[PDB]
Amino acid sequence: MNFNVGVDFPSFIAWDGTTSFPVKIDGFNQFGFTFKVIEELTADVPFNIFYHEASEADPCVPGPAIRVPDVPFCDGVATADGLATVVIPEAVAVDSFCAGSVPCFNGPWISIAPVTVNADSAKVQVTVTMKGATR
Amino acid sequence: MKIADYGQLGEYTCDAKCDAEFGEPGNIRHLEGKTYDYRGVFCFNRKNLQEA
Repeated sequence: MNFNVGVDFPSFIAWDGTTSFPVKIDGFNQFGFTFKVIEELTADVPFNIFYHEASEADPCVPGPAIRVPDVPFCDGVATADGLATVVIPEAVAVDSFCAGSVPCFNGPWISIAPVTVNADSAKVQVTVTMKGATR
Repeated sequence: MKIADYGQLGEYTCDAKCDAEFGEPGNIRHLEGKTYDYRGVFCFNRKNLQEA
């Protein structure tokens, strides 16, 4: 009777309106984000993407946050400052969800947090999905 | 000729990046040397050399 998918496509919380939780992508070879809003916004809310590096003291503890660099495509343009960001537009509705991801991995951990902390930033929930274990 | 170094060119990069990076080229050098001179002299006396 069971059709469990949590064994093949686990999910973890990355932002919940109060705290950002580093997520681990070392054991997986694909992943993506997922944005949902729980109440009407006042304006667009931008997010900054970070990655962490293994700490020197402990081989299994995230280090300090490092900004993720941009990666322009063939027919396209780069970001104003060469970094990567995602902005949630004001047109979004409470009953919709949005998906996005970065083209490259960089560090073994990943994270996301708003550019500023305010009332609007608390209305968004961010989740990270994996797509397969390699170990 | 002396081949001091070979350098490294390639690297592992993401698939999204359509470009490629520039490495560090090798380093060739030229050298040279010399030769040296060994010299001496000795003298005799004809009468003694003939009579000995």
